[PDB]
Amino acid sequence: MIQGVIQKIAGPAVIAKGMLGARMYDICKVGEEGLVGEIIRLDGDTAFVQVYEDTSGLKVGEPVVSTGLPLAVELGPGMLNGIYDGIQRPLERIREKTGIYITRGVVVHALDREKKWAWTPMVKPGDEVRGGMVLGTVPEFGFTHKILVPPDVRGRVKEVKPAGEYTVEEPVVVLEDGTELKMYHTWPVRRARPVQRKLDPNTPFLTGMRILDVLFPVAMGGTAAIPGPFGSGKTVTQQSLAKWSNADVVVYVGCGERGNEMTDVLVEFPELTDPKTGGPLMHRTVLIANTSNMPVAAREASIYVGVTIAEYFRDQGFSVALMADSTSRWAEALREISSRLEEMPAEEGYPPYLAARLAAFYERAGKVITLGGEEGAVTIVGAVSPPGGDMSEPVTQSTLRIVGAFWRLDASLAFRRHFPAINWNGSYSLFTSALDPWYRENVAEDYPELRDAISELLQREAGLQEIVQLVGPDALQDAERLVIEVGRIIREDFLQQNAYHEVDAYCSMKKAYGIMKMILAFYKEAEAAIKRGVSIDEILQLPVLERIGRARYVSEEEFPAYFEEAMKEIQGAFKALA
Amino acid sequence: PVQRKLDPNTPFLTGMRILDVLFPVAMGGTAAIPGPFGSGKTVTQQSLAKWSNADVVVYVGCGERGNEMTDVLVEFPELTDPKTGGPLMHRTVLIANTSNMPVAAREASIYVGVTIAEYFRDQGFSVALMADSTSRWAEALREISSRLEEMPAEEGYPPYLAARLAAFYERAGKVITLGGEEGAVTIVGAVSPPGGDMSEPVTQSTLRIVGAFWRLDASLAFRRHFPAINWNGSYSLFTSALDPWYRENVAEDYPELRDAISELLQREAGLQEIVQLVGPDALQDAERLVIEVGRIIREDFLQQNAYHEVDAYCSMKKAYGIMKMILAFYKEAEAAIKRGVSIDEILQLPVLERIGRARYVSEEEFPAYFEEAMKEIQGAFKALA
Amino acid sequence: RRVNALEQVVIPGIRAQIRFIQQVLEQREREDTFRLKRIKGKIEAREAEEE
Amino acid sequence: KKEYTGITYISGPLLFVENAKDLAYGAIVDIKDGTGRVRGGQVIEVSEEYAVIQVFEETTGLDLATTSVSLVEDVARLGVSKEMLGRRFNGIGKPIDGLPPITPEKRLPITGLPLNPVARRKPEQFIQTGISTIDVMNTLVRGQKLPIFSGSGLPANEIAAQIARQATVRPDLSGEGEKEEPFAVVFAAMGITQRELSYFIQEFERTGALSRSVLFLNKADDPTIERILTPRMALTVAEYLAFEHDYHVLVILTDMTNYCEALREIGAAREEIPGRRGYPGYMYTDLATIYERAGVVEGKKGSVTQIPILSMPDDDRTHPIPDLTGYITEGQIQLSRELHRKGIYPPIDPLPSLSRLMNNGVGKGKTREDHKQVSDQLYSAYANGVDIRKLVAIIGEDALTENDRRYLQFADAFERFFINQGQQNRSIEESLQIAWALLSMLPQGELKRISKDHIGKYYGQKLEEIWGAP
Amino acid sequence: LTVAEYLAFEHDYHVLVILTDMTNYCEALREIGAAREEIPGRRGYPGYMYTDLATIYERAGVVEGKKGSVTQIPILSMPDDDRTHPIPDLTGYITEGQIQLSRELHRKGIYPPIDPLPSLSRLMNNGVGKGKTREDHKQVSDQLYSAYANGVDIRKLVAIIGEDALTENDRRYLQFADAFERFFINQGQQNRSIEESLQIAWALLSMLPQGELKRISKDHIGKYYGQKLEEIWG
Amino acid sequence: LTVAEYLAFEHDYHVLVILTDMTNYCEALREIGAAREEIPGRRGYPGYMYTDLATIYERAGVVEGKKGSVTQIPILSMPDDDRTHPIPDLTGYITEGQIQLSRELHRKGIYPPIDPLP
Ligand SMILES: Nc1ncnc2c1ncn2[C@@H]1O[C@H](COP(=O)(O)OP(=O)(O)OP(=O)(O)O)[C@@H](O)[C@H]1O
Ligand SMILES: Nc1ncnc2c1ncn2[C@@H]1O[C@H](COP(=O)(O)OP(=O)(O)O)[C@@H](O)[C@H]1O
Ligand SMILES: [Mg+2]
Ligand SMILES: [Mg+2]
Repeated sequence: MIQGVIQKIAGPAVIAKGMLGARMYDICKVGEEGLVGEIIRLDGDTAFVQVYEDTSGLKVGEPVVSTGLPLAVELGPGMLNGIYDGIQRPLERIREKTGIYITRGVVVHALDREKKWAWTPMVKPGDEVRGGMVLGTVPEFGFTHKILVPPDVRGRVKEVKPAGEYTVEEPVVVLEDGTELKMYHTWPVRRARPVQRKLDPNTPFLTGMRILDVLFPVAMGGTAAIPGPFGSGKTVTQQSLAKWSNADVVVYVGCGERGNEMTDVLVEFPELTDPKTGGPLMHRTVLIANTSNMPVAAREASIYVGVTIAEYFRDQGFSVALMADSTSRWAEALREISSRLEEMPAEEGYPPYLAARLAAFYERAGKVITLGGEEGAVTIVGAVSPPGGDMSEPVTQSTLRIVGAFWRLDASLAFRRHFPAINWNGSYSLFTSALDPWYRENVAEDYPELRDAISELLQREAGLQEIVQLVGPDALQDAERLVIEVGRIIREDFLQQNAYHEVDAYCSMKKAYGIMKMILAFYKEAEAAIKRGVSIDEILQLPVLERIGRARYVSEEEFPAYFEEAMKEIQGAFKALA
Repeated sequence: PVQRKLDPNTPFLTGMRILDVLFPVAMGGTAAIPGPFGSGKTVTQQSLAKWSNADVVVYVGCGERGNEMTDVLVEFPELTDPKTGGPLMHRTVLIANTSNMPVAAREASIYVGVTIAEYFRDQGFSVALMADSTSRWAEALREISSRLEEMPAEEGYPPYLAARLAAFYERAGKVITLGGEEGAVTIVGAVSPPGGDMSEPVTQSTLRIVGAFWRLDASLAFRRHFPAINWNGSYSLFTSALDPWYRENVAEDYPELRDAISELLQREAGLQEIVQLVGPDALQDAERLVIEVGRIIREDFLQQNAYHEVDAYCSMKKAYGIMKMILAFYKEAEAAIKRGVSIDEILQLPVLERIGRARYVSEEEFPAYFEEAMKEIQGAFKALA
Repeated sequence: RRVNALEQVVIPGIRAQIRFIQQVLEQREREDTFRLKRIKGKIEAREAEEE
Repeated sequence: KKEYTGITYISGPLLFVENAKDLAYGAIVDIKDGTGRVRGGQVIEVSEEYAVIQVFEETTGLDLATTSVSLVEDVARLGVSKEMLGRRFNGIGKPIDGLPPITPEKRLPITGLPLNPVARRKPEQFIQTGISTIDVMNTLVRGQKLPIFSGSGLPANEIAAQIARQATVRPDLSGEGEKEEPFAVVFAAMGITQRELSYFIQEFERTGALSRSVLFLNKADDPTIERILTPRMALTVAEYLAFEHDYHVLVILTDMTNYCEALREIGAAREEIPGRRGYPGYMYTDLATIYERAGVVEGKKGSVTQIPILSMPDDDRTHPIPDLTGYITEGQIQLSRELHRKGIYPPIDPLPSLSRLMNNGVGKGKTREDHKQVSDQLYSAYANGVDIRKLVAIIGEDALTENDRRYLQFADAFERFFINQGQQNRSIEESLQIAWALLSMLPQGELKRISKDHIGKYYGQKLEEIWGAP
Repeated sequence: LTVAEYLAFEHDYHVLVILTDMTNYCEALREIGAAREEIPGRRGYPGYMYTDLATIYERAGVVEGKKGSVTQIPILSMPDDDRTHPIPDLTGYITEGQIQLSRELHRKGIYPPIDPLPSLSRLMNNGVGKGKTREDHKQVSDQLYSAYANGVDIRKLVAIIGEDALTENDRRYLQFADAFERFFINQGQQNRSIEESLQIAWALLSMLPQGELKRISKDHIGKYYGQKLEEIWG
Repeated sequence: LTVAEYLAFEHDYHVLVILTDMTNYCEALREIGAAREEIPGRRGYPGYMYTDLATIYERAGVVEGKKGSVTQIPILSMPDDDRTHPIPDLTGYITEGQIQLSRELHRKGIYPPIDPLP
């Protein structure tokens, strides 16, 4: 590739000469130390590169070498159980050779070039292959890893490596035109991978949490945002979704978090366990980690590497969930990069194209039919931290227009220690009607009407909050006190789920349906018994209320017996007390 | 060059009650006085030149009116030196560079003035340096920088503006001279922000290096409540170091009285949030008393007339006596409230006029007036109820 | 009556003024950035391409 | 060694030298003129034809005929040793105490290599600062960055001096008995005046705290690039001592607003377009390379703790300097002007102050077991009392209930005794004793945040035994 | 101003100079400033506008040993009735006071609509006092200002709490302000002398209690207090 | 609009044109202009936005002697209840009316929430 020398150094910008033939946005190696850089200019024989690392100590005359490719990632076996930075460098292998500091100019490989993998072919010589097909399988933890021809390659095969142990560097399939296929291939992070067809959302994404699954559901392949003031509970909720959801592969992105919180999430995760198999949780997750003192170019590319990896695991047919820590810091990094380039800020300090980048990030999520004929889906959950509290912050305003679900958190409900702190008066979801045909054909025919009754009862109680503010709740009417107590029971025994608690952090669908059915039955029978006119004040202290709270902690396998017990207790109380 | 800098331990007596009592400045310290036009930055500096105890006063007219320099030339030969008995002009040096004079000479006037003030320091004197406007110096620097075609700061100023102000203010201080004597230079610089905006770069540059800060208010100047010092936005960092001198030279309990006055002002400032909400008539008597005492303090102690025959100059013991009278009245009224006496008849006592006109009493007549008013305070409240 | 008047009248009136002042100050900063860019471009041209 | 005499342009803080391609970017040079006076400078742009040098101090007296530029080092480096404890430096390594210069064990670059995120570990131990409002409610943990937000006229310097004079570790409260552990304080000041310099020297020398401290003091009339270089040398020394000699260091950065303003001036001098509010666009990155050098490292026995101090321009928490610090640091301590005007020192406000790593350093086996619940109960009771104290001004004390009057008295007693401690040095046991003595004013049963077992063991002690010496 | 200075200091004339609109002069200056790419001030005006205005205003005054004089009455329009605009600000930083007109007084039919609170005259103390106009001028002015400020403050309170909750003390100041704006400021085209103006001022101060005149010495109160306003107007 | 004009004025059709979101069009216009380094406008939008919007909205209408017609119903989303934002403001100066949706009527369940007063 083209090689040139330096003729100007001014901060992070380096002007090289002799670089005729270099392409825009390529990755260059600058200086004898070998610092990475990106070309953004072309003018005659000279090109302007922008160095990621510190340029102190460089001298005029040091060579510049181009790699000929833009920013890309290595996709292949060995990405699970790994920790990477914003530009896919393994943090564990760097520590082995260097120490507790990250010396600049270090060279490492994303995929371990010296680990043997078991190879099992699935094609024979003489076959015709096209981009996206499957040729070969590799075991990897509890998964089987499929070897894919790159989407831009078509040809005819006459070479098959027989079943044996090989590294990812060894060719396995050689085409008629001389193309050699390996176990890994590169892909630029800012170009979306092709698909056959994009499908409609018709299956729910089971978060395992009662309120998020019932009141504000998100489908498989949807997008959700969870904003709120600092100290609300975003991180624990995202970790709970990572632990208990039905997604096969989980990708976590750290876009510049604080060092101590990054240490917290780096220490906590290896101690977790996979609920599906009982093994370590890290065997199915991929971690992208950045701190505040990393180079600013590595912070901007953090969300693109994660989404490219998620799209790679989508093409193999799995279901992928992509959790992203606060994108406000990613937008701050983008603003700093734009200020480096003098981009005439528009909104507050942000570049005018912030919404385009946010849309390009969120549009990759969906349920598609892959080029190999299989079906895969990607779900994206992102966090926002508006500093002013109000949702008029420009990043929040740009995010609100391209998301389907919106799980707003509130700090005041955290002060009452009611967790999760979901504001049910501000949150909304647009996926309910599409998920309704799935609900009635699988869960229960009466599920949507029961859910609407629960939501209507929650809405009625919010309309009485003015009268409670003037006069005490005891002076209110018996029916109004009834609906207030029903709302309180619904909140404290249906919307509560403690995440630090060991058995309060998960809830299935059948348990929630049974709890809603019991609550509606109790409400209707108590409403009739009030007009019955017997023991109207002692209705609030019936022994059935113990059975309502007991269903929160009953096991799923023991759930039908306790459901029958609670229903027949409701019958024996309301029918035959008086 | 000098031999050794010294810590400040002697107050710089300006003759104004609020500055000398609530926001003191030491002999070797620096102060800043910002405010909009028509607030009183020049009358304060001229009163400081007239009445302070500095041996030599240097006045720098950087970019101001010529009438303000003609007044000094005409009036000062007639006044009398407070500590020598001679003419007042025999101790004053004037550097005049008016607004219609050439622009480039505004910086040179400031440097010449500070060099002369440093020269008189080396002879053992205590010199006071008044800078009439440091914003005109920054404006001259902006005007010159437009010809050089540099890339400017936030408001068009050159980037090195904050270094010049720092290198100018750090020339003050109490030193041991190369001849073994003791001298001191104190600097009081006035700042004229455009439109009264305190977020101006000059004001924020000055705010980080000065030991005292006397913010002025346009609203108080509109209602002719001079000196119009904003008590909420003013501070002084020399309060703690000057306490041993006050105990020895004024009274043993003067800091306690000053702290009580500041505490009363803070309490009055706290209650004014409720008066704007529900009016003054919704408060209890214990809070109406605080409101009225704060009003009495503001109208009697803080207010000062610079053109009056007697009110222009006020010694330390006179301010101590006035503060003692106000606190004695407050302590009488606070106990009289607990006896069921309503406030609306306490304010009608004739001793209110006695306190309110102690300003205009002459310095030599004050020791009798104070002792009569103190007995009147005691006699007024025992027969109240 | 006083609570309702304060809740429905004064607070949005102050909030709108705050928003208006914020927009004006931000527009002034956006205006001066353009002049800084222009004078930097003028500095680059005359100090590097004259002879 | 080699000198360059091809000066072609001098204007303000910049000078151009031709045929100087041998110089490396960011190098330090010495400028010599006809009179023999030597100044300093930094190379900020290298080209094929000329190099650009920004000059320390002023450029008075230079001419194109006799000025020469010579090289010192290609990289700004500092020589460090364990002999620096008890010394003072001017921000660029030059001693100002009159003592002979040090001998270096090593020479290290002042720029900071980032810590590997997989090499860090979780903070677990706390630092006793001797201040009740910090030790009890806003606990400082070994490895935390806890900035202090102060006003314009508030005594931040006195609080910093008191913390540096009183800070210590408590091995006897941890584990089976722990072990002897060294401790040191690294003090860095930026843009201070002569009064602050004299006050700091007098405070540090009068009580023996200098024997365990290193001071990097930079005056206001000093060159601005020394202010930029000032905190990085202090952090280099702190990292060297902590991660090579197993020290527990505490780093105090006296003023960060001066650092940000000097950074703005330096950026404006090099023709860079400003960012959001006139400040440079890379200010978030620049502040991150300073704060994130603190922490604790897995496998190493030392630690670094940071207490930045910054002044809000108009008590404005939406200003960029306090705004960007909140995205990198863990909590804040906010001083109160109302408490300062009422005669209370230190005027630390308990309500807006917060520490995020507090829950990991308290409990059983570290400090005392009742710490967190006592802190929560104090917070809630003070929050009730401050609102009742303003309701009293409308409705009077006669219309109150009895428990509201209990809260009203508790708030005044809190402000009188717990916060206003003066120049005293309080251990954690004494602070907990006073905290329980204040809570005994409230009747048992209103303490909803505290378990019955702790109430049955610590409630009921009279305040009269501390009333004789508050 | 060249002609005015020549006439004043070469032939002992007393010259009055009137400038119709300095806003137009500032706009004409801004055109050349923007054409020459100068560094702007606060709102696009050139940074040297303070110096340029200083060379115009500072040519008035009197000269020792000469009988001539120059007096300047510039007229300028605050654009959005704004006192913080660069032109009024830089004008007030140079001149020796200002007379500010009020639109609120104009909407009530009062002529001339001079608002006394933002108005200022720096050279007032030189020309008033004993032996020049009268011995009670300055104290009367101070008392009028202090009473009118309280009247405006009580006006700002009656719009919040209603006038039915007022005491008599606040009502007296409210009535004083209401009568002041109608009788003192509103004069039409008549030519009041100084004695008539002082008579009206002392008549207005008689509405207030005698003991509330803190800024007036008791001799002047004993000499002039007690005049009734109905003897002059009605 | 080119297709609609052709159909209406060369085949006598009655064509109704709906533009789904003009806020995205204005944002895309701001992104293009800001990269060409020209002076911005009221909120960073280019100063020629009125002319560019007028070249779109003014293509509707009827023509004498022809049976065809073109009708436009653009839909735009305000950032707030801010009627003074540059996009709805400059839309108001060119178009011949407006239909404003009400959040209060939507909050209490009225559909469609058209507010008759603005
Ligand atoms: N202490 C005081 N006592 C009496 N009158 C005062 C006092 N301070 C100010 N004044 C009055 O207020 C006027 C303020 O004019 P001054 O020359 O002090 O203005 P300034 O605020 O310094 O403005 P600038 O120099 O920017 O024009 C004085 O002329 C005088 O009439
Ligand atoms: N489900 C939950 N169970 C218990 N505590 C919770 C839960 N959700 C939130 N919290 C509390 O909310 C606080 C905020 O947590 P975290 O997400 O780490 O910070 P932030 O919300 O600012 O990102 C935590 O202290 C945690 O105790
Ligand atoms: Mg978080
Ligand atoms: Mg003046």
